[PDB]
Amino acid sequence: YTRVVWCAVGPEEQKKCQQWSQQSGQNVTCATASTTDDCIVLVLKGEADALNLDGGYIYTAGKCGLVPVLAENRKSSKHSSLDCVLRPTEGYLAVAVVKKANEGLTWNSLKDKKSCHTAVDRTAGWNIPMGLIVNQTGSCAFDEFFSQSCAPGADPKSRLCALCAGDDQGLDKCVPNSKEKYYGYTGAFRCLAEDVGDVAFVKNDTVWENTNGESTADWAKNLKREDFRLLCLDGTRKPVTEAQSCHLAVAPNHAVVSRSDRAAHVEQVLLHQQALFGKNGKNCPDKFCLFKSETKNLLFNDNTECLAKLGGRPTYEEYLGTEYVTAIANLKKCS
Amino acid sequence: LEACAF
Ligand SMILES: *[C@@H]1O[C@H](CO)[C@@H](O[C@@H]2O[C@H](CO)[C@@H](O)[C@H](O)[C@H]2NC(C)=O)[C@H](O)[C@H]1NC(C)=O
Ligand SMILES: *[C@@H]1O[C@H](CO)[C@@H](O[C@@H]2O[C@H](CO)[C@@H](O)[C@H](O)[C@H]2NC(C)=O)[C@H](O)[C@H]1NC(C)=O
Ligand SMILES: *[C@@H]1O[C@H](CO)[C@@H](O)[C@H](O)[C@H]1NC(C)=O
Ligand SMILES: N=NC(=O)c1ccncc1
Ligand SMILES: [Fe+3]
Ligand SMILES: [Zn+2]
Ligand SMILES: [Zn+2]
Repeated sequence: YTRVVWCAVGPEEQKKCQQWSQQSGQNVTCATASTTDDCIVLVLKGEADALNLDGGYIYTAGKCGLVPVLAENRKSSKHSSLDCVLRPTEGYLAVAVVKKANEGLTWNSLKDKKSCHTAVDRTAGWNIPMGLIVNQTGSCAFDEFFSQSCAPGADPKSRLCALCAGDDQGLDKCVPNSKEKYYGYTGAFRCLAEDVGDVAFVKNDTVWENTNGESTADWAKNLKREDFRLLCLDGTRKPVTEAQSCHLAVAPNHAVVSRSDRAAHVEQVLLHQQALFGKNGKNCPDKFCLFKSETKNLLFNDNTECLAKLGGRPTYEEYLGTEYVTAIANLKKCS
Repeated sequence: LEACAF
């Protein structure tokens, strides 16, 4: 074995990565970059070995020869005697969320409203919704569909960044890392909870984990699920309890990627690392938990039960599924 | 749909 160098995106992932590094006895060390794309560049250069990516990034990195190693696997919906590591991943539900009190709003009245996206180029917050929107409007002007948005990663002086808030000091407005207040699943849902935006494009799981006391964070601790509605593609609205019949698409689970070169070694170390810091892991909660960071989803989504092995040694296209792959392809024609 | 975008 040698060490595995993980790539942390932003200072909060860096700090968490260093805690992990320390606990692993340098078996895992850290490289840090300002963006996911930058981390994908470090891995390509061979300065970093791997990182966990959202589907939209798995596509980007895949075009560059990086490969899926293990996928995030969460609380299995069905009953499974199968170990978490061996269980097939189910994929998460991408949804569009609005305030119940925002009464006139349906999927069909989204034009000129304010939007909250996890980040440009991501599955639930971006590829799915804009793909859908571009298709339905028959126009590639997705930068002008919404009057204003927070879409971390877009031009900071553009409308797509208008609603973004930057860090503590108001710096880094719209950067695609956790320093941006409205970045990622939780940040985009916060953007909605605080009424900065009219709709948030996140995943089903995010609504639940930040409402009804599930989150103690100050902005979320008082949020209640009844106050939110999901927007279905048929123009109707439903309670956040009906994501199964009111989502925009099913999305491929985030997955760890690495140089094909190091795929095997990276997989080795992570299986061992989660046996140590995963859910029910030997040293979690006692010394360190790889899948916790207080609803901030650093390095891995906090709801991750384990990293699962991938059946069929899949290519990035097979991992993502041909439907999602063409979906992304078409949307990129637009740029 | 081919070249690595970097
Ligand atoms: C959407 O998200 C929530 C939370 O991730 C799902 O509920 C978790 O589901 C597990 C297993 O199915 C339960 O054991 C947990 O108690 C639920 N979490 C919470 C915080 O309530 C919910 O099932 C999801 N909905 C769909 C359609 O998948
Ligand atoms: C937007 O529409 C495009 C093209 O109409 C969709 O891409 C097609 O997907 C179907 C269904 O998977 C494939 O059989 C076709 O071969 C694809 N056609 C083209 C032109 O590439 C895409 O599914 C749509 N975008 C989303 C995300 O729904
Ligand atoms: C470090 O890696 C070695 C070699 O695989 C392993 O025996 C040991 O358990 C690891 N230590 C920690 C704390 O990860
Ligand atoms: N990558 N595979 C997935 O996560 C998945 C995609 C679609 N349906 C179920 C699971
Ligand atoms: Fe995602
Ligand atoms: Zn569906
Ligand atoms: Zn295959």
